[PDB]
Amino acid sequence: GAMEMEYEEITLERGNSGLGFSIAGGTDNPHIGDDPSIFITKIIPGGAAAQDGRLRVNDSILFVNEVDVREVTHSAAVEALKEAGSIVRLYVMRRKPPA
Amino acid sequence: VVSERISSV
Repeated sequence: GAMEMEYEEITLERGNSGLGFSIAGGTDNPHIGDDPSIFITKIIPGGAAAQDGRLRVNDSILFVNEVDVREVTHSAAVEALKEAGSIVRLYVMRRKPPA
Repeated sequence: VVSERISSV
């Protein structure tokens, strides 16, 4: 109707345990019953993105590296996080509060 | 749920 959205850009360094989260998404592989976009469902209590970075399960990814993850496979969204070498740059989507 | 896997970075 009359309700609009607000976007956030975060920069992370590649973790010793494997960052401190897990990602559900695909073009050929589903989550709910045949999915187009990549969404959050698993968070770790002692990782690098939960304590040092500032990412929550309710934040959801559109773009990774400044690269197009809106229409890709599961292995094609993990190879943007494992191949960058030491520095990974993520773009998230969240709805506007009344106060 | 029905078709998932999840275990990623």
